[PDB]
Amino acid sequence: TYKYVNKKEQESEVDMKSATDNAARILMWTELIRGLGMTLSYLFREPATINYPFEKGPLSPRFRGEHALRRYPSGEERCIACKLCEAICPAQAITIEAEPRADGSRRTTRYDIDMTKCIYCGFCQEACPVDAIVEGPNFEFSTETHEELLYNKEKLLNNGDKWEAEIAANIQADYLYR
Amino acid sequence: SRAEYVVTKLDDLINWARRSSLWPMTFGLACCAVEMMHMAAPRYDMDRFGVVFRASPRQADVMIVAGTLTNKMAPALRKVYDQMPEPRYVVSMGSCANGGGYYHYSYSVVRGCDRIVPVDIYVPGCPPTAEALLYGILQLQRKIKREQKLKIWYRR
Amino acid sequence: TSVKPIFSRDLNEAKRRVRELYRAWYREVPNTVHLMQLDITVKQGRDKVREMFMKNAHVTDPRVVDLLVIKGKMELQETIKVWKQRTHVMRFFHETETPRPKDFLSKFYMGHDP
Amino acid sequence: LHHAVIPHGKGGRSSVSGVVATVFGATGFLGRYVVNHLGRMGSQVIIPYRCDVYDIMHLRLMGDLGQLTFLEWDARDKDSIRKAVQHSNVVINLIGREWETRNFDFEDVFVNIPRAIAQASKEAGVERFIHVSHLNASMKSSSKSLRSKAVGEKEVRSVFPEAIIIRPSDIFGREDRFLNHFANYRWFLAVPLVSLGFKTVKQPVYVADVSKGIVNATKDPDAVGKTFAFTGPNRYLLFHLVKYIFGMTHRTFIPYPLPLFVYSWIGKLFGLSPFEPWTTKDKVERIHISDVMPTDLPGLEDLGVQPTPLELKSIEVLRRHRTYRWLSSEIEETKPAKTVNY
Amino acid sequence: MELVEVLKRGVQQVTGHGGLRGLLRVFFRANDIRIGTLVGEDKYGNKYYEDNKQFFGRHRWVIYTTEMNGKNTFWDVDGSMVPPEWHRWLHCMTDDPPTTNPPTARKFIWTNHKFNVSATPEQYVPYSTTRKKIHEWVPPSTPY
Amino acid sequence: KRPTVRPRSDVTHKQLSAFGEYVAEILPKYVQQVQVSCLDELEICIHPDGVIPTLTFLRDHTNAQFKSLADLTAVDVPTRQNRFEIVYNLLSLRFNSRIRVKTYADELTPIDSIVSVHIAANWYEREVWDMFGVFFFNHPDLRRILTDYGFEGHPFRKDFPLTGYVELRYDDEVKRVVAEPVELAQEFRKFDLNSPWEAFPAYRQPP
Amino acid sequence: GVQVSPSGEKITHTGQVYDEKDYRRVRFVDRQKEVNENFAIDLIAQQPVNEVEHRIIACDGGGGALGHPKVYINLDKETKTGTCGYCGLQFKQH
Ligand SMILES: CCCCCCCCCCCCCCCCCC(=O)OC[C@H](COP(=O)(O)OCCN)OC(=O)CCCCCCCCCCCCCCCCC
Ligand SMILES: NC(=O)C1=CN([C@@H]2O[C@H](COP(=O)(O)OP(=O)(O)OC[C@H]3O[C@@H](n4cnc5c(N)ncnc54)[C@H](OP(=O)(O)O)[C@@H]3O)[C@@H](O)[C@H]2O)C=CC1
Ligand code: SF4
Ligand code: SF4
Ligand code: SF4
Ligand SMILES: [Zn+2]
Repeated sequence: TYKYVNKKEQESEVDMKSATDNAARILMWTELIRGLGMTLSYLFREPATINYPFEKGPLSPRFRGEHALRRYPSGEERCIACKLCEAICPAQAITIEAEPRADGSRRTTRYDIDMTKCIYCGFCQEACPVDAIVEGPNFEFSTETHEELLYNKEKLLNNGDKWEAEIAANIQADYLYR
Repeated sequence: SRAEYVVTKLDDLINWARRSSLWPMTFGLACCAVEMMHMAAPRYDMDRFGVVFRASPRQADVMIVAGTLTNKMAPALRKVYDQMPEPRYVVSMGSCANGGGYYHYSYSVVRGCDRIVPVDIYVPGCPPTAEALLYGILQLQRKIKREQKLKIWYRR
Repeated sequence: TSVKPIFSRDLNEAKRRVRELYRAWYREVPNTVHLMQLDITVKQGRDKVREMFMKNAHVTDPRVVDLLVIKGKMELQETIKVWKQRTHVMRFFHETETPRPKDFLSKFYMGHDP
Repeated sequence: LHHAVIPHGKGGRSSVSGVVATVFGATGFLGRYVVNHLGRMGSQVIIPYRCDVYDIMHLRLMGDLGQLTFLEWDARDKDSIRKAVQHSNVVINLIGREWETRNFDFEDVFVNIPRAIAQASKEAGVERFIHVSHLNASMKSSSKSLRSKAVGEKEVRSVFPEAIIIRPSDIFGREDRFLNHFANYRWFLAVPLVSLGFKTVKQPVYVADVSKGIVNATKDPDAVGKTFAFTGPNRYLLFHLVKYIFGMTHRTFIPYPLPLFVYSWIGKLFGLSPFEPWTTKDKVERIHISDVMPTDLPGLEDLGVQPTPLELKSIEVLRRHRTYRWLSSEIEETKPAKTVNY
Repeated sequence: MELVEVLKRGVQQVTGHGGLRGLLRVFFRANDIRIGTLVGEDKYGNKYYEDNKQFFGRHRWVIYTTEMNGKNTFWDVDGSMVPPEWHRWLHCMTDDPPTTNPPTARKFIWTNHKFNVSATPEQYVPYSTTRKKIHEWVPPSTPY
Repeated sequence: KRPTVRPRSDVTHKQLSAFGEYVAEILPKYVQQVQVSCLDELEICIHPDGVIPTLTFLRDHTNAQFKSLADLTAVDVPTRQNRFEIVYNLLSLRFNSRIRVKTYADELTPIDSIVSVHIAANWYEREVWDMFGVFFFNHPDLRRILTDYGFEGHPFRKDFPLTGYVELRYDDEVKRVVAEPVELAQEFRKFDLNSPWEAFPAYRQPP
Repeated sequence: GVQVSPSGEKITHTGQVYDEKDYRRVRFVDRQKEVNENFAIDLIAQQPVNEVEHRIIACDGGGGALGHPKVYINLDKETKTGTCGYCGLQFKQH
């Protein structure tokens, strides 16, 4: 079905009353006083803004931000260098170089993320079979140097040891959906 | 009391001025500019901080590279940065401009605005939440707050 | 053998168009060094024109020559107008690339390349 | 020869050369070209600075990720120099003012700071050291700058032999203090010249040639204990040089003579300036002493650089001063300068 | 009437932060006066107030400290100083603060949070986590 | 009836096969290999000389009012000597249907242009020339669109590298955005993903 | 295991440290290198063996869908013990 937006049904009915009304629309700007009144109404409403550093925007557990490399509750490193977080990374941001650890364990000697190539898509954390790399809540990690945004294993593990108290909760909230 | 202390407080004043009034440019290229608009929007209002846009680069104190920088649009960016009158600052916004981003390996992309303009502050994201761009702008304010120019001039 | 033409029955009728294009470029260079304030002399601009022409003198297929004429007319359009800036024009000169050494022993001193 | 020093790549950006270098006057007019030529082919460049971080931003670029490290220092504070040269092969000295200050004199710029850096470099164990004195630098001179540079050129050789001393003539570039200096004499309605500019000879060199020469000196197996005369070709005469400047810059030319003592007094009162002054007594002297014939020193051609003539590069720097009605005017409308051999 | 009641509410706002010192310390520092309920104080100084009669960007807010790790944040404040236990509640991923539903304790979790370090020392510098792959030949220290 | 698979009809297939016979027998001087797919998308393949007549036919014929150009693509297949498969997606708006006309080309066997039929083809022909190197006769402008002005190369050709042959950056020596050759700090990592097992016997190529 | 080298740099769990002559120590001037102090080798060594009764058991992390895939480990050997591939926990039977 369709409908017309600017098609007059039919014309040619005018008397002195309608002429007066149109001539008073003109010469008084009556359809402009309505815009003035609208903007005046908006002057007396509560503004939608927030004192940002002190009160902030609402986010959800699914929110995907800064990355982190997680650990088990035993402190054991949770990644195993299965090397598919970089298989699927559609920006080729992730590199891995892996070896046995001298304990006899599949673990990494390298986990880099050029966060200037990352598109923050979540594919790595929904591809990891062990919930090792995640995309956490921190969106406030701006820098004054390009080289700082090129991460490695130690920075990601620092993030994990920092944000575990948040990431564990976000995961607890969002699983049963993923 | 001391000339050095007077110089320090004067520099604090000039930094306060340039920090409480930094006028960015209407220069947005790609999706990241939408989050710049959202920062301009009511929730994260920029004019609250003295940060209002100006269209001409000569009436501007900062430029925000909110989008992907291509080989065809780099001369224009550099002309604009040049035409901006010093003191001037740059904010690279988004993965496409910090580095090459999701278009790093393509034939028509410069792999960072670092190669064309000198960046003061990098904001990551694809897109960066306007919350995050705002954090980066206040971080640039903090950077201006510690410039120590007249101090070093006195110490020349 | 037994192929279709484009704009050229033969190679001489293509060299005709080639010379028309060389002519347009020769007559355009003094205006391009003036309109957009290049920092070169008209002599070396026209030498660059002849260089980028003799970069393709080995060719004998008329069709390739016609396509090169077409692309030259495109670049001439872009240059007659100011669709392209000083950057693009001075791109031709390679004012920053060090000369590729055309000698064996230099290549051996730096790099595994032939 | 550490494996990280091996030169990989096709000689360009994102490659490696083995030229880990400190550039001390990096925040200036020549240091920017040196850093650009070092980063263009791939080489880490430590940049010690005292200026604000605002005045190192044009240097923040011109290098792939990591190949540009900045760190602050103080010439008064030793233990800020070993910090820099502890990790390098090469050390390049480009420090020098054109005027004294209440803090730093000429000795304390051209003698004591090179000597300090050279002691620190001989202790650290770097392989090369490029010093940059002047062509006219001699202990028997009229200018304090030149005599101080002679003293430093001698003392650096004493304390750090196996050094390299480059002696350029008056350099010209986009933000020089030579051609722009002559061109900025139009705000005053006439240009003074001692003896009308005659009996004074100038052999000026382009910046990029000096930079390429330094950048090859840090790679050539020769040039280990040797001086250099980075002069450029085409010895010009000062009157005709200024005339070429004022023809390229299409303004006018109203020259007139002026004795050295009154022009020196003018330089002094202009040097009473807390900011970067315009003219000074030593600048006047250095302008009005001829360039030495370099016929007994190697030069650029013995190091891998063809000197670019000033008639090829002058418009790039002097178009800034042209008015409308003359801005869109070409190099072939300036009747080039008469030369000399002497 | 109601004008008098809003004036009373403003009087309470003016007079619920201690005194003039305590009022200016919040007004010159956060540009707001709105009084709320103290949810809990952090182990650095942060306060984390709440007032659910407002709308869904202001029902929760922070009042930062004046010294976090020897940095003097009386003026230079940043959002990186909210630790993760309160980040989740402040960005409204929960209706459950850590004073009632705290997080799990772990030996490897950081005790002391760190704000953003970008220009300071003790910032981040990347490096190859790997090792030498192609080993060289060390010649002998004797001749012939 | 099966939920996971896509539903299937036959009336669209029959209609499009009928219309394919229609075009095939009405326009035999040009037409090759009419085909209709499992998904019912009619697809007529044409000699390059037949472009204007076929497109004018499908635009202006009464039982085929294909008077809207949706896409105009090209597809590089280096194997076949006539590389570039050129595609014309159309729709009718009178019969609520689409059709696809196809031709072929090469680096030196160009094609007549279509602005005399579909003005929408102007910028698409420009894009195709820029990306693949197919020249179009009697075109008004026929300059680049998408590539930089000083650009040598036809990027969407399969023999063109993804990263290109030139890279840009600003230089203080000359104060321009110079173009240096290409030198990446991280080579693109080509992944060999194709499995060594026949997944679809229906498309099995015999030797 | 954050023992240092004689060059003063911390050494990582991937024993990585730069040589003394390696010029790449510059980047840690007026700076430091991020290294994680909590090594997983020593930590998972600081974990006892979970004795069991059967010769074959399973291991997930402990959350179920929050750990790792279920794997079974044989415990017939007595001289040594079982070990999980994903985690590093150990098991034995009496
Ligand atoms: C005793 C017998 C004798 C008595 C003699 C007196 C007889 C009565 C005279 C009444 C005349 C009133 C003046 C009217 C002038 C305007 C004329 C007019 O027609 O409107 C002009 C313009 C036209 O609008 P349009 O719809 O396009 O119609 C034109 C078609 N030809 O419409 C516009 O101008 C609108 C564009 C301008 C918008 C600007 C924003 C206006 C905002 C309103 C603010 C009002 C505040 C005024 C306060 C003034 C205080 C000093
Ligand atoms: N026309 C020319 O340029 C000529 C130059 N030369 C030689 O070239 C070299 C540099 O030339 P130019 O680049 O023009 O000099 P500039 O004045 O252009 O820059 C000099 C550098 O020295 C640094 N500097 C000066 N004084 C001090 C100090 N007291 N403590 C620390 N750093 C200091 C400055 O750093 P900041 O700005 O941070 O103080 C500045 O970057 C000098 O050796 C000079 O003799 C020789 C002949 C001609
Ligand atoms: S997918 Fe997970 S376990 Fe596999 S390499 Fe990536 S982070 Fe490690
Ligand atoms: S979020 Fe996406 S783009 Fe970013 S690292 Fe993970 S897979 Fe790569
Ligand atoms: S970084 Fe992401 S959001 Fe920003 S311009 Fe690039 S693709 Fe768009
Ligand atoms: Zn397990």
